Amino acid sequence: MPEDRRFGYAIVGLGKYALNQILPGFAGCQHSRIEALVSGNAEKAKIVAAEYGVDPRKIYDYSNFDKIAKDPKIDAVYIILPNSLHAEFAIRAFKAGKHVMCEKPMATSVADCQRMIDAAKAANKKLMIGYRCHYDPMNRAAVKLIRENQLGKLGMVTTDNSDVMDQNDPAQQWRLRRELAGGGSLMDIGIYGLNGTRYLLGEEPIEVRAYTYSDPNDERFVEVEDRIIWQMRFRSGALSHGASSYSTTTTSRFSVQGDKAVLLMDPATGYYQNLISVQTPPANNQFSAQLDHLAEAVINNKPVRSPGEEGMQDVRLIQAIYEAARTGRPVNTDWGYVRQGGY
Amino acid sequence: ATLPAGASQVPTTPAGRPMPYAIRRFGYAIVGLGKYALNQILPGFAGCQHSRIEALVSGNAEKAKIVAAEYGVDPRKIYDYSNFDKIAKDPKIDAVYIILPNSLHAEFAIRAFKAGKHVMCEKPMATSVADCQRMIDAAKAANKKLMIGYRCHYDPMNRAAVKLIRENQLGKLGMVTTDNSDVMDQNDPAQQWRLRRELAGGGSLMDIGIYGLNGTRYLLGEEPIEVRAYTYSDPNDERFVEVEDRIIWQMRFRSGALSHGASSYSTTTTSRFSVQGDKAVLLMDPATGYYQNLISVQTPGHANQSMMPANNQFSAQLDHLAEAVINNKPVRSPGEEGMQDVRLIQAIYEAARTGRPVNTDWGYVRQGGY
Amino acid sequence: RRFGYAIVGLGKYALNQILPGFAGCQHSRIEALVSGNAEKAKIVAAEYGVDPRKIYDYSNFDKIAKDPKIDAVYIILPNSLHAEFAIRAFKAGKHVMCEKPMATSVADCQRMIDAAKAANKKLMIGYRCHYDPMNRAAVKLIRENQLGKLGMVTTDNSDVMDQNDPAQQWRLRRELAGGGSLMDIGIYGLNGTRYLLGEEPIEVRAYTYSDPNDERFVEVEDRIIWQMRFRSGALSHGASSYSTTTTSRFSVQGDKAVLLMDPATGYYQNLISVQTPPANNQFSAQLDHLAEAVINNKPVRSPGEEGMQDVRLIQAIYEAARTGRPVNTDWGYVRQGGY
Amino acid sequence: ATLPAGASQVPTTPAGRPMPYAIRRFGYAIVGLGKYALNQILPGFAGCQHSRIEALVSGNAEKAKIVAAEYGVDPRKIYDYSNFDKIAKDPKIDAVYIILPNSLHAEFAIRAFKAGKHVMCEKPMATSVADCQRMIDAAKAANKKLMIGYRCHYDPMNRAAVKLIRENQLGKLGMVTTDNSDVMDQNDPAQQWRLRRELAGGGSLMDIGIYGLNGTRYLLGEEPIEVRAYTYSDPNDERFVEVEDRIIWQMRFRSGALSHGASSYSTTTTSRFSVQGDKAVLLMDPATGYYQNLISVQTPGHANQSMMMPANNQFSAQLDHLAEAVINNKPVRSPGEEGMQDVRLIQAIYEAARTGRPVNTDWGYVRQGGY
Ligand SMILES: NC(=O)C1=CN([C@@H]2O[C@H](COP(=O)(O)OP(=O)(O)OC[C@H]3O[C@@H](n4cnc5c(N)ncnc54)[C@H](OP(=O)(O)O)[C@@H]3O)[C@@H](O)[C@H]2O)C=CC1
Ligand SMILES: NC(=O)C1=CN([C@@H]2O[C@H](COP(=O)(O)OP(=O)(O)OC[C@H]3O[C@@H](n4cnc5c(N)ncnc54)[C@H](OP(=O)(O)O)[C@@H]3O)[C@@H](O)[C@H]2O)C=CC1
Ligand SMILES: NC(=O)C1=CN([C@@H]2O[C@H](COP(=O)(O)OP(=O)(O)OC[C@H]3O[C@@H](n4cnc5c(N)ncnc54)[C@H](OP(=O)(O)O)[C@@H]3O)[C@@H](O)[C@H]2O)C=CC1
Ligand SMILES: NC(=O)C1=CN([C@@H]2O[C@H](COP(=O)(O)OP(=O)(O)OC[C@H]3O[C@@H](n4cnc5c(N)ncnc54)[C@H](OP(=O)(O)O)[C@@H]3O)[C@@H](O)[C@H]2O)C=CC1
Repeated sequence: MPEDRRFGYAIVGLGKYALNQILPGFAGCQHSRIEALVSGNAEKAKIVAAEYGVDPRKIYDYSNFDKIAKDPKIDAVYIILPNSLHAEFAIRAFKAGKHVMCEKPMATSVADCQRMIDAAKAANKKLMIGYRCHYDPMNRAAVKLIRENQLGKLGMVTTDNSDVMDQNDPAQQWRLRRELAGGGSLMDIGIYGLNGTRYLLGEEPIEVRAYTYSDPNDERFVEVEDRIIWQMRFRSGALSHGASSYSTTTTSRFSVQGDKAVLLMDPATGYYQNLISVQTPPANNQFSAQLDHLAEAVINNKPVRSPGEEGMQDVRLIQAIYEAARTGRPVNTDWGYVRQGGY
Repeated sequence: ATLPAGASQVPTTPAGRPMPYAIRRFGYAIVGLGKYALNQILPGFAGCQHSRIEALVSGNAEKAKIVAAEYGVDPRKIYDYSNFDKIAKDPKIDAVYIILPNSLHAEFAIRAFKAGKHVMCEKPMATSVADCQRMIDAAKAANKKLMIGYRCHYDPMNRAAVKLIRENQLGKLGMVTTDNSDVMDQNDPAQQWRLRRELAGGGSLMDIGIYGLNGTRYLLGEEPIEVRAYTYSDPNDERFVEVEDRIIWQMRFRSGALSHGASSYSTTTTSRFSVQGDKAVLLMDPATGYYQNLISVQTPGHANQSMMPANNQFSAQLDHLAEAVINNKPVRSPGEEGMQDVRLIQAIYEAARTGRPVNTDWGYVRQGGY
Repeated sequence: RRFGYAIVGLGKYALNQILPGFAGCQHSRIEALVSGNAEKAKIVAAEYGVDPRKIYDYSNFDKIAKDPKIDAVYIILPNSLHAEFAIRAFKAGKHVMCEKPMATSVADCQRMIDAAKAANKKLMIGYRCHYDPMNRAAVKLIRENQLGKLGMVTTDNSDVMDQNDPAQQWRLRRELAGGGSLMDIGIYGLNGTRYLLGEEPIEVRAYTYSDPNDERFVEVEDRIIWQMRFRSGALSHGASSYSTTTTSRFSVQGDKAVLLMDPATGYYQNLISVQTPPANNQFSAQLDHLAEAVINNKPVRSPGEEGMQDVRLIQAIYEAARTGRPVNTDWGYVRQGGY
Repeated sequence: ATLPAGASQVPTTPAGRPMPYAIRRFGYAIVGLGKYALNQILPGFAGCQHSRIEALVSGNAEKAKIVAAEYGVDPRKIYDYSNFDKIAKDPKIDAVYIILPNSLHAEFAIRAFKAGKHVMCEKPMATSVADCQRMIDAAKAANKKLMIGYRCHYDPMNRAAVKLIRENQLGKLGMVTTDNSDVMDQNDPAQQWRLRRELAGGGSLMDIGIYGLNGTRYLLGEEPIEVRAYTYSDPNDERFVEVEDRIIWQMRFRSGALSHGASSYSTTTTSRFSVQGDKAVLLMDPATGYYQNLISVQTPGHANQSMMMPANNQFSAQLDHLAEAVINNKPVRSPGEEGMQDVRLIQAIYEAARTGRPVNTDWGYVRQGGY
């Protein structure tokens, strides 16, 4: 519902996602509000502040970021910086006594994910990873009918997530630098397929195989991978195969095959219009629903559906896939992860 | 094989970065946030080239609240059926898309024209011929375009059917057959306006039977000059106590062609058109579905040919009015076209009511062709 | 091969589909021929291997009582001559198989049922669709209630009438054909709506139109549309045309699902389809039904009565289209044995 | 205006009438009266122009008799597997169409060629890369054409997908995805030839995944040079004691395009192909159905643009294609060579899944004629 209030957010990094999807996302919020902005660009932030009606005194840069602990109005921070920088600021945010909303991927290494979780506990503050698909009506509906056994026993999941990378786009420049992104299309978007396969099935992969290829003559992939294909096996016996691509156009298509029916999501994880059907032989926008979820969780002191642990699980699975792709051997992933209150 | 300058220059420590890339000159005010608007229309915008959702109008704030969020409409532009006219103050709103129950069509199109906005009204146009007239007049007085929502007029498949017919692929036309139906009540008798005479203006014919009537017309490329009909409903069915369930109507055209069709409110999904000529027979099934319509041609002796974007009807419809305005052109589904269907449906009820043939040759002229 | 057949009239259905149809029979054979063109008769009798010593004509036709090999006769002549020979053939001890429409009047149809009972022989009307695998399947699934309650049936049967085709010519003459498209091909839809619904029409309405300048319809009608209501409450609208190309489409709408038959009543390739929100060819099954019935002391699926019901329902439809007023048809008719 | 000339003149009394009106120069010998032959092929002859059902070859006189009658087939042209070769006599029989379990293909293609006949053989060509060669050689000998039944090669929709790709509408190809699946009856599987390794030569990959393999190839219009794969079956599902249930395969082409696909014997029907370019994406769903295949082209920024005469006649077109080729000294678009390539690749794929290592397939198979 429109009119917002309570929970106060500090947006960090005025980039493509922050400005195109997140800030506009408050409009449909019931508890969340843009209280402050953190940016290394005074001029840009000054323009954003005027637009969303943010008190210009609430514009911090990356150096004085920490001073936000002095403002009770700021309840949480939403980190929308490159991957490599997620950990540092989530941690600095916790030491400042704030809750953290962090975008995906959680961090560029599993150790950092853990440090983030440790810092959160230490401060007794919640850590939520920005998985919008966990609050998307369509995606939830899909998860519902699968739980209501509408597809039968699940046996084959297929996913594909792609997008052409444009080196001129500032946002896509750091995605091509290994240290900033920590990986290629898998880290960036293949993660949606990986994460969806997991919640669509309601299980964890116990084994993984992968392969990756990139045109050695393409300047975009000198450091990170363009296309990568991973195949997984689950305890239930369900199997899956998906890929990510940085050189083919927009694709967000999932498929779940059961012996009763087949589910088709496509677009499956887009920003606006997702469509899902089933073939046999009324809701707030994911962006708004996510922002207010952390608000709800904090205000009503109840668990978040996308906890730091969840973020960690994906990164760890991605490092296993990267390893499989590297050795060309199957990688054991049966390490006992357990999902909080369900997928 | 070197990394692009941009990428390499990106700093690894936190740093300020440029304004990001920012991932529709005709504004619409959607009226009635019901089944059709929410499932077909609003989503239809995503594929438009000139239209966009500028404001909503609903008898349910919460509803509007959520919806405006989903589609990104400024929450201050959520009107009700009272301050509806205040829309006259907003210049961003170029047109109005009335998607309310039949009975309230004319009342809201007129007010809309009074607020200087162009009007897109769903079908059937109105529940009386006279209200149709009223709507047309309000439009011309306010010098604004009036369009009726006949999506099939913007469905590639249907247009492909009209094309092959106009190229004489079927030969002289002799017999058209249509059938359109769906099962009504979902455990809700008097709670369905469609089953309320005062709200719907009619039964299956006014709601889905109109597809067969309009279809027969644009397929033959001509108007009916004579009509006959018969209607029947099980008298022990609460659903049909006010409006009809099944009605069958037979027509004749000035070219000598004939047609028989029916609509039903007690039978499963059906959308089938059939056009017979002396060379071949055309078969559309689904003929007026929402996603993919299929058409087939059968010439004696030869096999059965299927015919051949092919779906953008919802989008095609929204922009058509938009373009028409922006480019000072005539709409393909003017108010007069809607008034024709309503006038014939009236003749049909009269025929079904008296059990005789009703003359309908009043010379309606389809502007711009079918 | 204990059942012999005497084919009368060497026309299209006769040669194009019936004789070749014997090639699949398990209990029947083209015992002898009957024609008014011995020449052609020869050519034919020759091919199918028929003793030219049995190539009768339309007079010596009676001799058939002599041959004890000729169990039954199969008439394939114009409608106006169906009754004549059915009886001429009954007063000879031979069972009868007449083509549709049974006759050109309800009266003659009755005379035909009488003569049959007098010669203690069986009378079966040529309704191939009564023995068409695809058609029976449609009926089966309806009985198994796959379509739910039946409420709307749509039928359309058409073919362009050529006035230079032999078989066609008599179909343009009132006295010979006894009506137009409804009598000749529209009957398939009528009879179909009946065995598909599994009931009879109590009320009938119709309208007919023909180009006043087209010489093909000076006595018979080109197009006719008819609507009917049944006891159960189901309705139906169909039509037949003599000026539009081939069409054979039936549709049965229920509240659970819709059945589509298209082609519905063709000679082959018949297709059916049901949508929700390996037996012998019809031709052979038919001929070998009469043979089987008589041999095993059993009734025929297509009784002479069943064929009389259509002639009566049609006269009613012609009456309805004549007065533009609805006609009552609730006359108790009871399709014995099932549709 | 009154009754026509000859119309108005007809004895309203019995009389003599002239011979009635009338109503395919390539006879066919359908071998195997099974589900496909009976529900798709035979009925499919209806729309042919040149092809015809000349003879039948069944190991079941009953089944054949009726079938023969149904289609108006000479009841004297119902052979069996013993006297099958006798068809050599009858010249009205231009070619044969083998529709038998996989293991029996090579054997009858060969015998038929030794009868001076052309051969139409269903996929997969044979159960071994070896037998495919024996078939090709056998055909080269009798100077007759050999054609493998890849109907999608004649499906209007599939051809359109291929055409739009060749017109660079998707741009440079980079990722292809395929899935083909169907639930194999789970009632006494020991009685199904698809569940018996010696009769099928493999599980889901040999029976339906091959559609994915083959399609990936003609959509890209190039051959894989490297292949990878994995497989797995529920060890307690009696259905898969000799053949695989599900198998996943990844491939790489010289152009650098990649692909990932799978086939399944335990999941509801699926036939979906997707071709991702740098300019747009193509989705086919259904991609290889029996009736109407649908294709859509998703292009960046713009919405989902479905792509829609005739378009429903793959069987006919396939039957006549073999007719025309002969009738018009020209080669078939689906030669024995093209079928061998799939069986070779499938073998490569099965070994990939076994060893667990990539398998080089860069063996130089050129597409004689185009995809
Ligand atoms: N979950 C999802 O649906 C999506 C999530 N994202 C995630 O959001 C995050 C941001 O991505 P996106 O907004 O696409 O990235 P952009 O580069 O558009 O925004 C990056 C922002 O972080 C800032 N920043 C600070 N230091 C640096 C540095 N060295 N390099 C780059 N930026 C810096 C800047 O804001 P300032 O200039 O104000 O300092 C900058 O604009 C990522 O983690 C990404 O994966 C992105 C797209 C979709
Ligand atoms: N072109 C096409 O293919 C189709 C056209 N239509 C036509 O569009 C119109 C809308 O149909 P549809 O959305 O299915 O109908 P619904 O009954 O689902 O929606 C009707 C809406 O108008 C509103 N309204 C205002 N007053 C009333 C009232 N007294 N009773 C009920 N609703 C009221 C409500 O929304 P709110 O709560 O915002 O006030 C409501 O949701 C009809 O004219 C119909 O004939 C329908 C389906 C398809
Ligand atoms: N149920 C079905 O699928 C079909 C049924 N029919 C029915 O079959 C019957 C035969 O029709 P059809 O074969 O098409 O028409 P035709 O004229 O081609 O066949 C009728 C045959 O009976 C003869 N005949 C005897 N007297 C006359 C007469 N005075 N005028 C014309 N013919 C005469 C002929 O044999 P000869 O010259 O050898 O004496 C002759 O050609 C009709 O009653 C018709 O409705 C027709 C087509 C299909
Ligand atoms: N391209 C396509 O769309 C399809 C291709 N296929 C192909 O067609 C071929 C057969 O498939 P399909 O029609 O489904 O198979 P079925 O199991 O229904 O066909 C088996 C047929 O071959 C015969 N046969 C001869 N010897 C044997 C034996 N040892 N065991 C069983 N049958 C035998 C039979 O005919 P009789 O009883 O007359 O002896 C029989 O009915 C296969 O190569 C398969 O790949 C199958 C389906 C679709």
